Amino acid sequence: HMKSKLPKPVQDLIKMIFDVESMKKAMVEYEIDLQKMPLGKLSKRQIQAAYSILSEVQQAVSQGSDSQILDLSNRFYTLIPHDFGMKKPPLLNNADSVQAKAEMLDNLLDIEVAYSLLRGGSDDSSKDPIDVNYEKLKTDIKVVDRDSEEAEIIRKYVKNTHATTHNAYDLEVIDIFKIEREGECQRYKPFKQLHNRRLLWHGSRTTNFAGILSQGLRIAPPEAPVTGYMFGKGIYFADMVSKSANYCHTSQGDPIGLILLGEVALGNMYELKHASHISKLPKGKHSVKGLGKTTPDPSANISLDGVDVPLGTGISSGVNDTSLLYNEYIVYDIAQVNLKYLLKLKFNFKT
Ligand SMILES: NC(=O)c1cccc2[nH]c(C(=O)N3CCNCC3)nc12
Repeated sequence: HMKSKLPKPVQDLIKMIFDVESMKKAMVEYEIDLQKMPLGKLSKRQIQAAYSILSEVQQAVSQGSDSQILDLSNRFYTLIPHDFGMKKPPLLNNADSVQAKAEMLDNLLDIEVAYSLLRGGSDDSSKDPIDVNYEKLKTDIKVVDRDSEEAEIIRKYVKNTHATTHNAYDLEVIDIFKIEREGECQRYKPFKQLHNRRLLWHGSRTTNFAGILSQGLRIAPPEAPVTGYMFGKGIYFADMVSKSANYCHTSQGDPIGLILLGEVALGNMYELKHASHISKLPKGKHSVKGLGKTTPDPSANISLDGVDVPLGTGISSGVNDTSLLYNEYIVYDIAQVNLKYLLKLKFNFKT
């Protein structure tokens, strides 16, 4: 092929995010039987069906037996086949089982999106598949320059917002990308001047990123158990990098991961200290803020292109009986997000 004029870091990202082996590795992390549910047989409507049964299991857990649960648990396993041999699989009987399986389903939705891009489209060997797969993302991706001012600001956000309680690892920023999803800026125009616009982190495993870049960040579908997510079905962001970095699910067997910096239009925040599973905000509120014990120093806020960047080192927030060690941010309409950056990070595990 003609060999691709994309910059090296961008070609590496495309390799990373369309890796079919990482998709399969992720599936077997979730205990899915690839003999019975291979990558190419994944489909939205099976994932959707599974979501509803999970919501049934949610229903039975909300209202309390271990015999009247069994059937609901088993129906779940009927829809997404797991790998337990001649088995009896573990019973899905508690709220943690519901969270776990809804996190998995999230991730299969995204893997299905990624694979259907690979398997939709045309086949032309004289083009570089790197270039081809780049187009499938409908996203402009540029390398940000190590000496630029935006790079300085970003690396400082990373440097100052790593929580002491996440010191099992640290982070090097390998590459910084400026990104522009096709049509997102149009989607965002209603919110482009809203008060309380913040630049914030969103972490995800790297197998989600083709989906994230083609579709944007999304809300979990109506079928999904709202109980599966602490503040219900929104898009979750953090102001401490390590908090969002933990959701990369990197480790000593895959130390490289990807994290986002989106501009998020929070406006009038509904502030909450504990788990609250809602599907609409109260009238007048635009977002939820889960109140952390620690917060970036509000005195060190700093503007990058007229959007506040909360990059001060963590101080006490003043909040007393909160469930959350760190702030957390949720919006319930996808048009309130404009993705701006993507970092590739190297995690040094000190263990
Ligand atoms: N994705 C994040 O970086 C993130 C940041 C702050 C709070 C969060 N809470 C969650 C969260 O629990 N999720 C659960 C299932 N997948 C969507 C994300 N993710 C985050």
